[PDB]
Amino acid sequence: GSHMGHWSQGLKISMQDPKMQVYKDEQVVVIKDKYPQARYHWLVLPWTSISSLKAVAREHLELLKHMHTVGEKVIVDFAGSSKLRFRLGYHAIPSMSHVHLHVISQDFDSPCLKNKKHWNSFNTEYFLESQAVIEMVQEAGRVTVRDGMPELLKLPLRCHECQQLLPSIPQLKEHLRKHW
DNA sequence: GAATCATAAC
Ligand SMILES: Nc1ncnc2c1ncn2[C@@H]1O[C@H](COP(=O)(O)O)[C@@H](O)[C@H]1O
Ligand SMILES: [K+]
Ligand code: NA
Ligand SMILES: [Zn+2]
Repeated sequence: GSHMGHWSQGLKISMQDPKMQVYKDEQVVVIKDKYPQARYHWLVLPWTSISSLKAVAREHLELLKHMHTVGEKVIVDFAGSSKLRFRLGYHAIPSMSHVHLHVISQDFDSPCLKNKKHWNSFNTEYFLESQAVIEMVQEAGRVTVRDGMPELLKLPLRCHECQQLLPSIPQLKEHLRKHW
């Protein structure tokens, strides 16, 4: 198949779709995550094309901080009255091209959370905190990630609120109800 | 049987 039409390039299309955009400025766009992993799940993307955190340098430091600020503004404007906790961050090994910041509520109440990979990609070191990535670019000048990230996606399910271990996705979903 | 697992998508 074509490069432009490959599944991995899908964010490049969505980020230009008015129906998916929730905020735009001179630097970034915010879209709804197409397969959200919680009640509120947005992606913040710069207009400028940066393939992934591997291509990030200090020239992009203001941009990463702006993406974070914009993420926090979307939370306030769209979910401020909700009592929800949010995290902002990056997958250590993304699947989709074009750097994108995840802005995600911590209920994890969603039909798109279907497997252990989904869970662990938001609930282990595989989810790099936005602030951590920002600080690493500032102090080290580039983003590095340790070996062994794929193995994290296979860890036993553990609740992010109370650390209880759960034997299955259905049982995890039932358990998470208690933390609403 | 329900759920998970790895694999496959030409
Ligand atoms: N066309 C699309 N528009 C918006 N979000 C998408 C699209 N395709 C995939 N996604 C989401 O993009 C994220 C890609 O994951 P990752 O590359 O691991 O950061 C996931 O949260 C997907 O649900
Ligand atoms: K199995
Ligand atoms: Na992947
Ligand atoms: Zn719990």
